[PDB]
Amino acid sequence: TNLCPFGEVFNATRFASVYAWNRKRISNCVADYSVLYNSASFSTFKCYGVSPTKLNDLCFTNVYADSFVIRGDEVRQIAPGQTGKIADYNYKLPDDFTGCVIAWNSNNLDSKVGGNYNYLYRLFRKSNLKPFERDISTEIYQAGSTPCNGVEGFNCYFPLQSYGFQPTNGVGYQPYRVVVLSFELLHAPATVCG
Amino acid sequence: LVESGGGLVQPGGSLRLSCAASGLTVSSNYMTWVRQAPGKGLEWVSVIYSGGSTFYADSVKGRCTISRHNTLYLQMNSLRAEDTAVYYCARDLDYYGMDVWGQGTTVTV
Amino acid sequence: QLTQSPSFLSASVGDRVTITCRASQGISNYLAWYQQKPGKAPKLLIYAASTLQTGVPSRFSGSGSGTEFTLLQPEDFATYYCQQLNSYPPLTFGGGSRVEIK
Ligand SMILES: *[C@@H]1O[C@H](CO)[C@@H](O)[C@H](O)[C@H]1NC(C)=O
Repeated sequence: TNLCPFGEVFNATRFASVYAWNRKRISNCVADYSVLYNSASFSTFKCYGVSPTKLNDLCFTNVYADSFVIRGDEVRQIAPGQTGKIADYNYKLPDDFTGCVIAWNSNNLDSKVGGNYNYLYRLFRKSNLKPFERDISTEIYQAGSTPCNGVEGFNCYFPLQSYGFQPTNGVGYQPYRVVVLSFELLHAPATVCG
Repeated sequence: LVESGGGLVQPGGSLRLSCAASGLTVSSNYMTWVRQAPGKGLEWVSVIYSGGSTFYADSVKGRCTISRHNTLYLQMNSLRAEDTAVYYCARDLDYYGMDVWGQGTTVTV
Repeated sequence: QLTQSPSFLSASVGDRVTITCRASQGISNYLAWYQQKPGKAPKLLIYAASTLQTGVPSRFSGSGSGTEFTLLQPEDFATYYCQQLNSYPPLTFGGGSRVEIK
């Protein structure tokens, strides 16, 4: 019984920034979601399919993990229909969502003494992302009528902007690790069961 | 720079205000609406995103922001007592702050 | 959260004054400093710490759950505001100490 690898997602070392969220696929194995759920060491565990129990006994053809780190006050953005920086320009869910979201505080692990500047989000973007899209483009933003062509300055800003995760910040500002486990069901051998 | 709009009207009448860009088009910037009551600090009554999503405050939660091309609009029906104040345009750089503002304009019940 | 700033200050001309605002619990980079001269739309001064274009004589910042700025030139008979940056639903402003010169 080759258990599906989840210890290499939730127990990973370096979650990528929210604009370059680490996507992984799970297939051709079995996973015990219930043991992860009943761990209780998770801040939020919100499911938009079925409850943690009954999702074990519904075999699926693929399970996509999407891992990153965001701010506490913006965790409440990660759900279909929400709007904001994350929900528009960094990681947008669809309104037909199946799967669910698992998030927990990682203050100590991810906060530096003076606040780590490793993480980023696309603060500037013309149009919001389509659902599940990715956009890692690092071109300087085109703010208004006049271009500047790669010279960072007025009316054209480097869209990516960092996080000041000081180890003293308010809990709404301390980083939280987030993983979206999106199930999917297709016309194929369902190789992810319980 | 920017531009002002209509002034004092009746109570709970269809209040409306407008704004205009000067050298920076309104399709790509976090446009705003900030309100200062006469004899009070500042507020924040609306923000309009580049993608189109809008946000309002607790008070004046029924306000309707808008965007088009470069004639920014804000509207409201329940022009209650708090509506008597001055309002300002501003483009936001959420890490760099409320940048250049309009001249602002006043309205009263 | 809520932000509380100092009261009004009566200062002497050509003297460096200091204003401060303490935040509820933790901001550490998300505070901006603004100038409102009476009858005029307010003008920003300060990012987390940096300064934009003009206030070179009135730039100072020390932000960790309680920030403070330091500004002198007798053309500062106006009011100073602190706006906390990323609280997306409310864009809460400070109590806004005003300075007079004497
Ligand atoms: C991560 O490791 C801890 C202890 O080693 C364990 O309690 C937890 O279940 C692990 N998580 C996963 C997803 O394997």
